[PDB]
Amino acid sequence: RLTPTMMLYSGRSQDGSHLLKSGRYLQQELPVRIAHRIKGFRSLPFIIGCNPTILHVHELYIRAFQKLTDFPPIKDQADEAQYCQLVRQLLDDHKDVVTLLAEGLRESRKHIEDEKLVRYFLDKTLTSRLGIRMLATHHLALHEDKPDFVGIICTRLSPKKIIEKWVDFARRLCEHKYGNAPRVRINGHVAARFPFIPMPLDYILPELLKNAMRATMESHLDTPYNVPDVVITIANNDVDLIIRISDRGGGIAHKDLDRVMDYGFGLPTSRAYAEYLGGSLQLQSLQGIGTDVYLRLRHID
Amino acid sequence: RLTPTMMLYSGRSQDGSHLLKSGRYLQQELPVRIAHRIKGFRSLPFIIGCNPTILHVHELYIRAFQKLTDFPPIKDQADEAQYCQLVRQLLDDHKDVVTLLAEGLRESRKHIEDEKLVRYFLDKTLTSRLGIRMLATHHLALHEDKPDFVGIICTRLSPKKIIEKWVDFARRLCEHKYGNAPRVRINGHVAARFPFIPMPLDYILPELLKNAMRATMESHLDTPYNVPDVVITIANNDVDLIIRISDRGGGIAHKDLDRVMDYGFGLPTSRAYAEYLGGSLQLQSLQGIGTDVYLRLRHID
Ligand SMILES: O=C(O)CCCc1ccccc1
Ligand SMILES: O=C(O)CCCc1ccccc1
Repeated sequence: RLTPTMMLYSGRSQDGSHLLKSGRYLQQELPVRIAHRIKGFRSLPFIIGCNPTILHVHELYIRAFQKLTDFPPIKDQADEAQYCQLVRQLLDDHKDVVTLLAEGLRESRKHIEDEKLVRYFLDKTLTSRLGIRMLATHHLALHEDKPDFVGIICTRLSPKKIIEKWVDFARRLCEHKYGNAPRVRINGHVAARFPFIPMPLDYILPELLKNAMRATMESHLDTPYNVPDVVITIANNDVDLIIRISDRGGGIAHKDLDRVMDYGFGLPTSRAYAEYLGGSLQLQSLQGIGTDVYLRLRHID
Repeated sequence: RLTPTMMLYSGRSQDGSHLLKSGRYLQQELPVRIAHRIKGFRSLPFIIGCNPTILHVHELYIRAFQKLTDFPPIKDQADEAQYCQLVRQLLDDHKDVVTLLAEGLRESRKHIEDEKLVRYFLDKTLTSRLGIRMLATHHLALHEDKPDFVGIICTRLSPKKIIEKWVDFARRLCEHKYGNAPRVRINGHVAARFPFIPMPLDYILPELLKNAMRATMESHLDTPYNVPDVVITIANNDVDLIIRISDRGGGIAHKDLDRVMDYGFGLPTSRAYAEYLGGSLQLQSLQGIGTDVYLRLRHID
């Protein structure tokens, strides 16, 4: 049910009176959360906030906020229904945002004086963005009749099965560039099943696997046909879920340790999403051997 | 040669004129470093600093400082020689100190109001103590004719060989209580050899192995004859040395995470020695599976 500063509705109605309360809530919350993001764009240093791409994303939000406010209060099913259509448009229009931001800010490196100030902007924007798209997709999900799912929430989610999905996805991206990809072994609580929201995992994991596999391959150019396995370990307790990802790609060099976590661009975002959801994302480099990555995600309650 | 706030002499003389400079330095430095420790005892909260055991250790230092100052300047070989005899007495008299402290402070738990204040006292005392005993033993070591050793410094130290020593030591302590002990496998840079000082390792390692083995055994009471291996990984680069110690003893429970690193009593001391020498000691608990421990030690220069 609950989430940081927001609620994901666990409710059921044969007549769909839950979709009213859900949408009624969404229409109260969404505009507020968007507005907070607009203050954040306004607070940007002039020099940066002026860069056209940043300025475009800035506009997108103003547009979204207009559209949401303009939409009239929901008093019946048909309202809610057409509301869903908006949320769909919005989700599609903002789908490339994180990319735009990245380039908006890449163009804008030189004029960057205070780093902490932007890293904060990004964290607050990218994560606050997540929460929005989660809350939105949860709602749309309430219309689906999918089994084992209350909204976007799995009732019986297997960490193993979902890691495997992202593995095949990552193996493929990888094989294509290097001709091979490291075998991936998974141990620990591989039979674990429990209520959870795939969405966060759906961003983060392919990030970590892409790295694990990239580093592994990049360090064995001589023997791409025989590379050390990527070892994933799952630990499920009553507090949170840990997923450790071990690679043997010589680890992140000492100098790069600072630079790697700061905003190639995928780890800092993953750390942010993790912290946002009451979890974390820690690194252990073993220079000369490999890297171990620890992702913790709080259990839902 | 160098060390934090102190120098370990790399020098050679057929006539032993190095033992003069060495001792001349020791006799300048030792009294200063002891005096700093006495200010630390004086700064203790009255209530604690009054506890007889703390008071005894307090006295020991005053005694040591007397003895060192009283000893007359070294102008010849025979001076230095009898100086060595003092340092030997001192090293023996202060050998049980860390234990005394621990009990001095255990008796004194109730009257503890500011924790950070004592944890700091301990870190500064135990580590500053290390440096003293290192500097002292280095000197005495300069008299030995041992090959591959300049003082207490190994010229060709194998992390593997030294871990193995502490493993056999830990296996034994362990087998005695549980009847078995986990096999220990070592990977990574197992052929690494390089200049180093065994001493720090000689404290720390048996600590970590004792834990790795304790946890492993304590979690497999049903099958002590078949327990998951302890996996040690060595990573040697040009900056520092990493030793990772992985166990499968279900890890440190969430609640205990805070308590475990604070002053059973062996980890906090190990973290302190590590930091002191420009290294660190990090933990990764995987609740339900095990713990991974990362020890970094700067390379000598
Ligand atoms: O996703 C973003 O970039 C910002 C959110 C846009 C949006 C709002 C409400 C519902 C759906 C989407
Ligand atoms: O070891 C301690 O507890 C404090 C050091 C005592 C000592 C001083 C000089 C040389 C040898 C020993």
